Order: sequence, then C-alpha cells, then structure tokens
Amino acid sequence: AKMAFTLADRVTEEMLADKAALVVEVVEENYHDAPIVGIAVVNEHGRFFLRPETALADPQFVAWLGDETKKKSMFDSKRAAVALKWKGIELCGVSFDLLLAAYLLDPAQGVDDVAAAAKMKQYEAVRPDEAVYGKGAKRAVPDEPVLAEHLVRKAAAIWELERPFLDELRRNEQDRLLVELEQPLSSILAEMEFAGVKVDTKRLEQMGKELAEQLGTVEQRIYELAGQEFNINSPKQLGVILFEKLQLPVLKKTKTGYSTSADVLEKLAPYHEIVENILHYRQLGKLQSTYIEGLLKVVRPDTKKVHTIFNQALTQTGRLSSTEPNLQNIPIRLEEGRKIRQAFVPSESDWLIFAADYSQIELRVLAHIAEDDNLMEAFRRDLDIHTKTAMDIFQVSEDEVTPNMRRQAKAVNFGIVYGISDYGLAQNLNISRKEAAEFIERYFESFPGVKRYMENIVQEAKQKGYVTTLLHRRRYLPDITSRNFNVRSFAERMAMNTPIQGSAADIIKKAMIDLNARLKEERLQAHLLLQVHDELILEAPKEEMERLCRLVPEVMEQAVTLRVPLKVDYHYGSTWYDAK
DNA sequence: CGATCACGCAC
DNA sequence: CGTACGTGATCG
Ligand SMILES: OC[C@H]1O[C@@](CO)(O[C@H]2O[C@H](CO)[C@@H](O)[C@H](O)[C@H]2O)[C@@H](O)[C@@H]1O
Ligand SMILES: OC[C@H]1O[C@@](CO)(O[C@H]2O[C@H](CO)[C@@H](O)[C@H](O)[C@H]2O)[C@@H](O)[C@@H]1O
Ligand SMILES: [Mg+2]
Repeated sequence: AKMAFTLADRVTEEMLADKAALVVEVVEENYHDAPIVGIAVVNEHGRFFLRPETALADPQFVAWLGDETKKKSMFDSKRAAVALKWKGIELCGVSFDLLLAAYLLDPAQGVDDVAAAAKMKQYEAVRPDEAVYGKGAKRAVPDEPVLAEHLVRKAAAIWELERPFLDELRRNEQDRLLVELEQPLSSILAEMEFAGVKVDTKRLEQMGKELAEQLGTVEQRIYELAGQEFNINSPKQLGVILFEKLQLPVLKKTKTGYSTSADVLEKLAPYHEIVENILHYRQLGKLQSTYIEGLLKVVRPDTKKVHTIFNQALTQTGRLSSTEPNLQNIPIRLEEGRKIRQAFVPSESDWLIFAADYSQIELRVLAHIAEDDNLMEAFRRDLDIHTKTAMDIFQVSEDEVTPNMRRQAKAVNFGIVYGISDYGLAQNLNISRKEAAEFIERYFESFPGVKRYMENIVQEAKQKGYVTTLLHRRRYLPDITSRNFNVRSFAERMAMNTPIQGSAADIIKKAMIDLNARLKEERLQAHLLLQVHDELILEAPKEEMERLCRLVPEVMEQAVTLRVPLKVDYHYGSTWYDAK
C-alpha cells in the first residue's frame, strides 16, 4: 500500500518544475516563527521529500519558491507563507489552495486538514494530521520515514484533487471567488499577521496594577455584603450566596444550577447592594484575566508585538476569525475596557493608527438585496436608520422619537438582520412575545420589500438547499426541511442572515484587496494591521494621513456597486483608542 | 489533562 | 434573535 517517493539528500532540477503540489509542513498550531519540519514536492517528474535544512539553504530552491511563474498547489498556503516570512523567504506563485477551495465548497464540513478535504471526493489514501502527530501533551513529530510518507501523501492528494475541486467550484460559479478573492486575500492576511501590532506593555502593566487594586476593593466589599468569603468566580458558590443565604429571587435557571448571567443580575440589582458589586467585579475581572494578563502572555518579548492568526476557513458566513490573541473582540462599549486600546500603538516613531469603518453595511446590504423602496430611500438620504425605523414602526414624526423608542427600534433592526423571532426579540428587549410580535408586524408593514425577501429567501433555501452571497459564497441549510420547529426555525434565521452577514464579508474582503493594490500603486508605507468585520485598521507615517483620509474611504466605498451608497467613517490617532 | 460549562467580549 | 474566541471552574 506504501506510496513511492525519493527521500532526497539534495535539490535537483526536476524538483523545480513549473507546476507542483508543495507541502511546507509546520506542525505547531501557531505558526509564527515556528519550525518547518519537512518539505514534499509532487510534480510531473515524481514525488520528493526534502529536509528543510537542505531545501531552505539551497539558492535554486529558494528562488523557485519565490518565482511567481512557478505554480504551486498547496493546503493552507498562508501557514507556509508566514512560517517562511519569519525565515526571510518569499513564497510566490500559489495558484490553488485546497483549504480555501474546500471551505468555499462547504464551510460546514469543518475541513482543517488535507485528509478531510480529500474525503469530500472519496480520496482516502492520506492520514489525518491528528493520527500522525497526535494532539495535546502527546503531540510530536514522528521519525523521518513516517513523517516523509505523510507529507508525500498530502502532496499527492493535493496534486490529484486540484482539478475535481476546481471543476466543482466552476459549476457552483465560485471559481472567481477562490482565485480572485480568497487566494489573493490569503497573501494579504499573511502580511498583516507577520507585521503584527505593537503593544505598549508598560501601559498594560500599569493598567493591570490599578485593576488589581480595584478588584481587591470590590472583592472585599462583596465579602462584607455577603458576610462571608467565597469564590465569586464559581457560578455555584455564588449561586448559594445569592439565592440561598441572601434569598434573591430565581428569575432563570441553567441546566446545572442557578443562572448568574449579567442579564439576570441586572434584574436582581434592586434587591441587594451585593449584585452591583458582583457585576463590577466581573467587568474588572474580565479586563484583568483576558485583556491584560491574556494579552501580555502572547506579546513577543523582543519586539513587543502581538501576531494574531486570522482563520480564513472557519466561519459559516465567510467572516474571518482571529486567535492568539483575538484582536476582533477588544473592548470598546464601556469606557473602562475601552482604555485597553491605548496599549495598541504604531510600530514606528511618528506613525499613527488609522481606522475606517463601514456605516451600517449589513442594513445597506439588506436594502440592496431586498430592493425595499423605503429602506433604500432611507439610505439614499443617509438618514439615521434607527430613528427612521422608530418613526415608521411607532408612527411618529422625527421630533416625536424618544430615546427609548430609538433604542427599541435599534433592537428591531438587529433582530431583522439576525433572523427575526418574537421570542428572541422579546428576550432582548425584556418584553412579551406578543409585544415583540407586534413590533415585527409593524416593521414588515413599513418595509414590505424586506418582508418579501425574508419569505422568498427561506423558500429559496428550501428549493435549492443553500443560500448565497453577493460574490457567490454558499451555505447549505439541510435543517430547513426539519419537522422539528426549533431546528427548522434556526435554519430559517440562517437563511435570512447569511446573505446579509456573508455579503458584508465579501465586500470588505474585496475592499482589502483593492486597498492593498492602491497602496502599492501610490507607494505609500501605510499597511493593514487588522480587520474587524466591518472595519479596517492601518498604521502609517503621520505624513500619509491626509492621503489616507481620501484614499481608504473611497476604496472601501467603491469595492462593490449596490442600489444604495456605501458610507465609510474614519479616524486616526496616536493609539488605537485615539483613532476615534 | 483534556473536555465541557457558563459567562462576557466584539461586530 | 446572527457570527466568533478566551477565561476560570468544574467534570470525569
Ligand atoms: O493555519 C490556520 C488554519 O489551520 C487550521 C487547521 O487546518 O487551524 C489550525 O490553526 C489555528 C491557528 O493557530 C488553530 O486556531 C486551530 O486550532 C488549528 O487547528 C485551520 O482551521 C486554519 O484555517
Ligand atoms: O406562513 C408562512 C410563513 O411561515 C414561514 C416561517 O416563518 O415558513 C413556514 O411556512 C412555509 C410554507 O409557506 C414553509 O415552507 C416553511 O418551512 C415554514 O416554516 C415563513 O417563511 C413564512 O412566510
Ligand atoms: Mg461601524
């Protein structure tokens, strides 16, 4: 059953053909400055394994890697490209990435190794990575014969599966989505991750100290008000204090005990002074554990940068996610947590942080896809969309919209985008199902095009088996035909929400590609650092701000043409916090 | 010692 | 009511 290959001791010309499947193996999950443990090449001339110390010191091999006219097919080329950037080696000419291809064909399969992708086309002559390397404490690179066979089998699978994957993408009208959107984006994400974001660790450490002080003060107040010391971070020890010793009302349960989620606590606050303190303690503790201690844990001590990894092949809607650290969930709503962003600073002297965000991109996308006359007109007038929604559903003039009315209309707008449900809206606004249902009815009366869209997209999902986004991303929804109400209803909300969230993802991905091309044409030093779903964060010399103020919003606004304008706001400053 | 829960942070 | 990730506590 074994697969034949040459275990090479040196690089030869036949390993440098102008088309090959290439494996540059990095086993560490976080590939930043990580070891390359082996290399495999499969091409018209045969199958080869190379030790990295050999290949990466070979000028002909390094030149071949960097030659855009020598085409490579890979799985997770970003991992290889970043590991190689840390070694000062450029990887070019990647014309097919099997991870991205599998992800576009069906994000729900959770493909995260070559074996998983291969199994989609009944190809099973390759082992799962976890079977070869193990996981956790037991993880390890195996001896060379085992490692080499595995890497060659992966390269061989890629070599075989490129054509059938590309053919299916073409049938789905997704080939341009792979080749013109996701693959070029992967190179841009590699650059962003490698550049990293500079952290002011002294500032973080100062914050940590002050937080520790306040945590102590609140911890003691809590013990004083409880008349006893306990582990506040145990939802179970806390449940006893709250609902037994102090007799607070049980407004909600969890399947293992009493709920102490913030929504429940907020309702209990009027009964006892301890509750406000538990909330404050939780807020501070979140900042301390996750955003100070957690961040400091992953800052590289030499450069004081953090280098996130953007998972490009995970979310079911086409968004990116971010890990180690997650730079897509840094606090902003509450001023206390917002100050964390003061610690993210430009990487060079006299540079600044520039941040540009789409204004209401999801509702603008909804206006476009639903062709709702009222919603399109609202955005053509650049109205405050929550005030407008309040005017319509509560039937009042702009003057007559109160803050509470705008607040409830805002929640309705979220619900509509998420996949509206009377129960979920009711939970969010703390009102009755019947009341939430009345709001939803008034909304559909004011935006009948949106109502028609929500009905039609659920029927389309049922008919075709999937829904699609602007640039032809797809999500299969098998549960749409379930005879279980709750299962089916969740699938219906995904049918409604995915073309909205996913088309917004497509637009900002295209914007990133267009922006990098413009930055290069203009030879600006400015470069992307982060994407947070509907916003792009850059750093640049202070002397480039004026040019960026014009260039970045324009590129983002013009990335696609919709039936309504796109609008981008922007800010810049000496830290991420100040880019407001 | 990995897997799970409950919770809270972003958009 | 949609999409994510990290944490401390607990589970087994
Ligand atoms: O390299 C990213 C790419 O690798 C995958 C596995 O194929 O995820 C791995 O890499 C991560 C980043 O360090 C981890 O978060 C993840 O646990 C790990 O399996 C893909 O999911 C991802 O696109
Ligand atoms: O009465 C129609 C109304 O119900 C929805 C669910 O909110 O869909 C239901 O009715 C459809 C048939 O008309 C079914 O295909 C569907 O499976 C069922 O849940 C809405 O789509 C809708 O317009
Ligand atoms: Mg915004």
